[PDB]
Amino acid sequence: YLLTQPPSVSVSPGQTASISCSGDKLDDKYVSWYYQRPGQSPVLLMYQDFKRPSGIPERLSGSKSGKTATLTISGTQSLDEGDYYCQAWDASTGVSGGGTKLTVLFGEGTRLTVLAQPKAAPSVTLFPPSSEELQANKATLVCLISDFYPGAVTVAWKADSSPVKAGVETTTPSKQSNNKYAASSYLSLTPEQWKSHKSYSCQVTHEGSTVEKTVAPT
Amino acid sequence: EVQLVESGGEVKQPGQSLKISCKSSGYNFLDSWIGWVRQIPGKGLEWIGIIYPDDSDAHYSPSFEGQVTMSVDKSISTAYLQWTTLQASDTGKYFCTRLYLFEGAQSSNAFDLWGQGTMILVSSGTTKGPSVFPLAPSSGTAALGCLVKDYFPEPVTVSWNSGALTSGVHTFPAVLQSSGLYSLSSVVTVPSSSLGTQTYICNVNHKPSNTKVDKKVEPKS
Amino acid sequence: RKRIRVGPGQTVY
Repeated sequence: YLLTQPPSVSVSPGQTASISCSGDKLDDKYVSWYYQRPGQSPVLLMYQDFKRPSGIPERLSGSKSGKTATLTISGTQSLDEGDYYCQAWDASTGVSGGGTKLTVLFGEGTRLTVLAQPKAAPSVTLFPPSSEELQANKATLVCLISDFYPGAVTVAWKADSSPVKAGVETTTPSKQSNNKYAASSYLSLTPEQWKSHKSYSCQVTHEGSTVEKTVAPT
Repeated sequence: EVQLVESGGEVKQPGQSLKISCKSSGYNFLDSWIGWVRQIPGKGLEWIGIIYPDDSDAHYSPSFEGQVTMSVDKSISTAYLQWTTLQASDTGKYFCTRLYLFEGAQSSNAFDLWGQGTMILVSSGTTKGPSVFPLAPSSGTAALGCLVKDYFPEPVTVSWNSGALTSGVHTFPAVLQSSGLYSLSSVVTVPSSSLGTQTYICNVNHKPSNTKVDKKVEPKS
Repeated sequence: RKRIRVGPGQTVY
């Protein structure tokens, strides 16, 4: 069977966050949870629904109820940000014999945001293709998204008015020196597509609010 | 120091064979299960399988079975994962991990130990330096930067004015393009006053292709 | 030692 988790949960520092993990056999299956900071190896947080392995703080507690397990973090600090995964097992004998076959399953993970600063709307700067790139028969629009918080945005590219999903690439937001986030999005175009539109636009959405820049051929 | 040490990250062409290892110390190797887990960059955790070092009893997840082999060498506290033929979809960072049997009047198991991961990038892409293009002063406070287009493999390092200029610089992480090559940008924030008096050059190094570039960024006359 | 206990009342090995 599969484990369903909320893709993301947001909490103010000092308050309590719950991460849910629903699944059809979870009402006769122990659930464990793992923490993982971007870049590092996962680490065991909890096993057998609610038990903490040595060194995990009381402020963390696991529970289960019906077909839904839960991880609960009280007193959430900034360091708690990161990805949380639940896991359980399956054990069934095949219809034609040969013993119990085990399965290890993981939820898709929940990213936890802890809001340690006020919302900042992004600045958007969009660069047209450079003469140099154009003389090498290429074109790449660059859209840079700066000074935002929290670190989540979605980008939409228009060609004139209509959206373009073709040739788009977008980084996950990373911290700036000033501690607000930044991202970038790229659209690959032919010199022909570039020269032939009235314009292109990169529209960034941050917390329901949009900011967009428009550019045009020289 | 109970721990798991895995082998180095590697780049492979498709079609090639492959064998990564996972080395054990600090506890009794034969007695605990070893599992394998894959993680595609930016994605969740995927179970590959588990193996019992003492007897090589093995459990595999459906979507990996018959594609990958687990094995152990008992004499050297070492577990193995191996591909006879590699695919691009085999890309990811591979974790080995120890399933621990916790005891009580209700025993059970969880993965309490984790190797550091082995980065495995499968790709047809050839090794090469990037093309670099200026991103001329825009918008105070104005932004300028460099677009570092089409290198492989990661990473590249980017400086400014040979490293004299560090304030107001943000070099982004890289995007993998459909073509299988990477590109990123580094950007500098400055006052318009300096623009047209101060000088801005990005110095790019891509060691695998031993390529080095400097590009003067300037505004339009 | 091979014991894997998957949930209440479920043992393999």
